[PDB]
Amino acid sequence: SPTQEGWDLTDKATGLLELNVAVNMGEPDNDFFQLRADDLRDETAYRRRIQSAA
Amino acid sequence: ALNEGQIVTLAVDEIIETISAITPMAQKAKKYTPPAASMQRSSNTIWMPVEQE
Repeated sequence: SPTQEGWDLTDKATGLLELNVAVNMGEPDNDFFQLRADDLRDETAYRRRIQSAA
Repeated sequence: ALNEGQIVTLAVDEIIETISAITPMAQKAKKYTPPAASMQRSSNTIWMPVEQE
């Protein structure tokens, strides 16, 4: 708020002002990979990749 | 005589069999299924011992 001095104060009334801040989002973050079905005979690398992605 | 509606019917159970399915050479061949997990890491190659002299 403003503060004002004196007795008269005539024609010197102020208004109200409240400011704002905006919160937004970003883009999604991804781990994205492709595997052929022959690569899933042993799936250990696939699981370890999931853990690395986390 | 009797002029009525006509139909065309297909035999549900009778299939004309053509092309023989003989595989004389493949039945004399041996079949091997190696462990797939190791096959994946071994470039789909496995080594077989030969009987030693």
